[PDB]
Amino acid sequence: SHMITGIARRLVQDGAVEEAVARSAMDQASAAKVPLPQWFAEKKLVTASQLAAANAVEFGMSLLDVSAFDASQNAVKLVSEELLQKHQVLPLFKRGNRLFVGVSNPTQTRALDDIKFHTNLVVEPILVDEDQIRRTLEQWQASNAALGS
Amino acid sequence: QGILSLALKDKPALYSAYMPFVKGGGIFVPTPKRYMLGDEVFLLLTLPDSSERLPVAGKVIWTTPAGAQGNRAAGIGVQFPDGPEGEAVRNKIETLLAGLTTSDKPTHTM
Repeated sequence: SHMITGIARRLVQDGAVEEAVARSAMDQASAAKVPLPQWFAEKKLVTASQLAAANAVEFGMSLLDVSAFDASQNAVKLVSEELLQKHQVLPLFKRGNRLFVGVSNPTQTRALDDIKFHTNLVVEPILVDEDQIRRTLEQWQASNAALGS
Repeated sequence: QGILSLALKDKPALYSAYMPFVKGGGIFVPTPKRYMLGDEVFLLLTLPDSSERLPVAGKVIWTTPAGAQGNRAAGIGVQFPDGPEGEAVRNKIETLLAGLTTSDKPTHTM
């Protein structure tokens, strides 16, 4: 018929956005041929954190509050500043041969491929909302910079 | 909602649950209940060394949903509070994990 779907359905279930707005976003994204998560990100119909929460349940991805992450354990130096600018990801943490990378977009995969071929680590995506990525990256870069040049 | 509970039988179980990268320490609690980051939660935690149940008034800093890609358990990562009660819990966990600290084994989180 016209069931509200995907991310829009979850944002409605989470109370983040609201039936008529979600239905409109779904239909307008389809009319514009824009993927729904990108549509919501661009149209700013909800907060970045509300969108991340919806993306996490809809795409089955884990979600982290990086403001609670211990900056001294960040893995930012493992990834070139070039890759960081190109993709808008936040390298989180390395354990064994794995590098966990924070992403705000659940479907970006070429970024993960570029990071894997750059680091030769196993790359695992974790959702981090878009505001947290931009702010935390520069905080962690200041922390890392204190270690020297 | 109510009181979450987590019982950890042995050091491998504790290793999988512990979140050393969280400020003040954190612990992964499997649960199908859906939480939002920043939710305050109350946890009753049993560690492998005794049957004592340790109260943890924590904050949700991590979620893994039902049906996650791969073989990830659904649940929440709970940040320990910064006072002496939370510090005591974190302290007991890292001493119980003595020798497990440098392991490369995957965990429930990172």
